[PDB]
Amino acid sequence: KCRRLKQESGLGMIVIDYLQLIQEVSEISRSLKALARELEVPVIALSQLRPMMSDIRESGSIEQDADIVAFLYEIIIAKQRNGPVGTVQLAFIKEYNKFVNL
Amino acid sequence: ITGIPTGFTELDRMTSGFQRSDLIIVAARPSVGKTAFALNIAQNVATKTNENVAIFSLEMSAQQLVMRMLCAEGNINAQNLRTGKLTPEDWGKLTMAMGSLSNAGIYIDDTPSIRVSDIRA
Amino acid sequence: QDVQAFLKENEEVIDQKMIEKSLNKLYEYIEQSKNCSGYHPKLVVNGRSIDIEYYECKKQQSLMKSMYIQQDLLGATFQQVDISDPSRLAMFQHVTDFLKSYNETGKGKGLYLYGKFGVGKTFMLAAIANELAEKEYSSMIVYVPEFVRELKNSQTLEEKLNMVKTTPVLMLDDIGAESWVRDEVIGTVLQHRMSQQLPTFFSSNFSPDELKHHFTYSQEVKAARLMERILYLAAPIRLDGENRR
Repeated sequence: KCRRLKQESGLGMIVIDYLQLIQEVSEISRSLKALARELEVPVIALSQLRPMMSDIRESGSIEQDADIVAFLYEIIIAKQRNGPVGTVQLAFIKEYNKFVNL
Repeated sequence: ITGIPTGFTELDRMTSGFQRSDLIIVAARPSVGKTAFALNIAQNVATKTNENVAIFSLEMSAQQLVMRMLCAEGNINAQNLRTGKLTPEDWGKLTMAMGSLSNAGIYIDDTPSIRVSDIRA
Repeated sequence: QDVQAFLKENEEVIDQKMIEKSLNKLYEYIEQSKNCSGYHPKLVVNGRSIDIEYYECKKQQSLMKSMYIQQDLLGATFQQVDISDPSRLAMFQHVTDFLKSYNETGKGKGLYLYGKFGVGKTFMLAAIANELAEKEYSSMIVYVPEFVRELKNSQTLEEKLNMVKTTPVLMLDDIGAESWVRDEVIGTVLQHRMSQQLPTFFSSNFSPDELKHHFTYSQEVKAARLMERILYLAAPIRLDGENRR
């Protein structure tokens, strides 16, 4: 539903929910690594592991099969290959389910 | 003092080592700051007291261990220094905090659940 | 330009480094619409960071607001009021002498309007409401009994304890009216600005020796954490003059 939907409707951003179940794990981490030269356009994902750096390096392969590595406990993205090292201070509405520009 | 130090004044107290033939153990509970304490048995024995130490950190990596002692002898852990740039009072609080982070025994090991093998050799 | 204004407004609270830390905020502040075609952006100091809160949109009313009272009987001012006795012989001396010493962050000490009804607790702050009015600052007339009835019982919550704390001129009405549970509303207001500093405002019916038969017991040494912040921001003053009810 990805390569036939690529040449049919659109596809510029693939959007997924969390990782550690969608069926050990260091196996399929690379499966999303071989596409980046095949369909050509940014891919996105969600995962599960404070807010360190080599924690999703334990829940798969991730830090070598998925470039930018963001975290949650201020997104301590202390390792990234699309932008420079930073951390995106984000608050929440707490009812209206909205993310806000600080 | 005989002796090889510990770092703290009231921990170099009853020991004076921390010597080249003994295994030393110190641990905390869920959220008491555990390596936050280990840093300072090594921070001294790296930056100031000049001895080479290889932090083969089982927990933390090597692209994360940097901050907790950019924050220690530097006082820049509220700015916040989890991100970004600096102030007209913080521009160079790191000229000797990340200026004092390689003139030391600092060659960190980052990898997760390793066996005893890729450590000793 | 907005940054300049905010800086001197809260100078006593803000530090040079705070400016460079909140640079992004202050720059975004000035870059966006300062006016509006329903709110306007204003700077507020929150701890060590400066934020941008929105306040609802001669000039004497628009630059003046009130929280939880009616704007019918607040048509009050300085100077012209028929002065009675030592009830107002020394009342229009510390609200006109300092129309330029409400210093942004340079300790501009406050007043505490207590005493008895119909004379003075809230109209001497309605006096500033149409006097500190032409120059373009807001001055919100907060009322107490009307606050903690939606805040003694529980739409959103942690929102209006900050644009009550990110604007230069304020006015509170009736302290001690209706440890405890009146906790995250009025109690915190007194502790904060020993490291920020501006002109503070509270008022009631009960003096500094009477404010405390109603803010409720604990049976202790656990309630005087906010009361050495009145004894060092004014004087034991009341009002006994003329009925205007």
